[PDB]
Amino acid sequence: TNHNLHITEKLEVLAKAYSVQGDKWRALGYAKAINALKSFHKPVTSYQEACSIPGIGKRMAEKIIEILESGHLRKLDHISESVPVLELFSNIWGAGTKTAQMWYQQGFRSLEDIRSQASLTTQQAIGLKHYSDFLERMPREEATEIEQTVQKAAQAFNSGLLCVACGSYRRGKATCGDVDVLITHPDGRSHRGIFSRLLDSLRQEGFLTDDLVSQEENGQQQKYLGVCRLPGPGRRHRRLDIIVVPYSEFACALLYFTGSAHFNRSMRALAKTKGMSLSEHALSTAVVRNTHGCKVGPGRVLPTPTEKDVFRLLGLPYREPAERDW
Repeated sequence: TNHNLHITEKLEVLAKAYSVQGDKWRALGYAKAINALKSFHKPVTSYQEACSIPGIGKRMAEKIIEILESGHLRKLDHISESVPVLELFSNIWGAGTKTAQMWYQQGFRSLEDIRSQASLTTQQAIGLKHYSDFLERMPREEATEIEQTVQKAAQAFNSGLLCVACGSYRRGKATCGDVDVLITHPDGRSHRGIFSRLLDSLRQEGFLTDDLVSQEENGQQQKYLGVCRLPGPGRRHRRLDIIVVPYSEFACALLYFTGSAHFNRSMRALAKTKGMSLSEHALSTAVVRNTHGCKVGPGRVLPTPTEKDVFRLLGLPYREPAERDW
């Protein structure tokens, strides 16, 4: 008998819907995930437990949780009618499963309905423009070419400027959903002002299309969200993120942006038990509290020059990005 009826029931609908859409590969991944779930003694309610199954990989575990976390209301319609549409809207950039139900709830079933009859975020409007391109994964070597382009344009301004690609790429995975490029300079002074100049040069050359998304400010860190396309025929749009950080925050920014999501989550948990807190900016000691829990002193920031220094302070043996997949 089947224990995980709450997951497979909605996975069967997703698998069927994807085969119809032509994505035969994903439909296979779901079918193999469905089989692994049925052949399990207990119901899965966690990410790690879902991931700790022979048939289920990392990307699949995230989808199960997303499905599991979505849940309710779930009042609307039926899974056969609702789930394929909810998945359809969810894959749009800048859209969540809750946002999807909102549109779905209003009475929207297709992207054209969203294109016209729905209020669009500036980020969401870009999503529809490059929907098919954003929906697919990119080869590793294409991401390698994206890292190189950003690097060459950035190194034009400053010779000592350093660009390192992160995310799925740095972990050595074969395919990447998006590309996150981290930029810094050894002295820690040069990196400033480069962020604005670099985007312009790339935008001028045609590498960046649909340029803007809020450019965000996180203290010293400067992040650009945008889409990019390589020169040449047969090229499709891809998401790019360019982050410029100082050299002091570089070690912790590297660790955070490299991933994985569950890895970082475990690192924060590990840091918390040792009286430290790991942010993307720096590794600092936890906020000092008395016995009763009253905050009596602020935590101080620890010097982490290299990525290895973070591991040593946490008393954890070094793990290379390939072993950070989790």
